[PDB]
Amino acid sequence: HHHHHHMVHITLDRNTANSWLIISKDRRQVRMGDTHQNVSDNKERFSNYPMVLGAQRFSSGKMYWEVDVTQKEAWDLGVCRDSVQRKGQFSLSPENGFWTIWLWQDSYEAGTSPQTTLHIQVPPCQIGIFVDYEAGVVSFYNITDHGSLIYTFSECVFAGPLRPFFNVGFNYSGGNAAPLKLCPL
Ligand SMILES: C[C@@H](NS(C)(=O)=O)c1ccccc1Cl
Repeated sequence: HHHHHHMVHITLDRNTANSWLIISKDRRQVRMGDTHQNVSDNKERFSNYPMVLGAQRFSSGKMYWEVDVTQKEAWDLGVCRDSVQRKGQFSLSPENGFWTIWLWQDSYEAGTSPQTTLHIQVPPCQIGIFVDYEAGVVSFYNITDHGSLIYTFSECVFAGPLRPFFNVGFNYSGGNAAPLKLCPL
């Protein structure tokens, strides 16, 4: 791909984070804590899952960023509507306002309803995410494999401002403590 020139500097929004997340001082890294991180509750926080949003809101244009997923066993990445549900149980789908891919139990899948199997020959250590608001496109790229395409959601019905979306995943196994990191431009 040649989308690199639409690079945007994403930072994480502490106020949206699940209460067990630890966001770095620079707001560019997030990981699972081993307990509640001693914050007040609020209506923005994802309650059921280890999720957080970027601070940036996008309603037009072309945007690109990259995320480091090195040595994680489970995560979700993409974009979502600013108005997505925060509390209780929900599935990641375009009907619920999410355009995402994930790693879970040694397979990669796109968050369609029902989910779509991804075909990745080189397990990625860094993921590129491209959003074209006007075109209704969200695309995912394998930076480890020379930028190869992972998945394109097209005919997207955003229906509102978009936010970068992250899930560090559970760490029941003791093998998923590593952070998500926003990679430098
Ligand atoms: C299960 C728990 N911690 S962990 C490290 O994954 O065992 C958790 C932490 C944050 C949100 C939901 C849940 Cl369920």
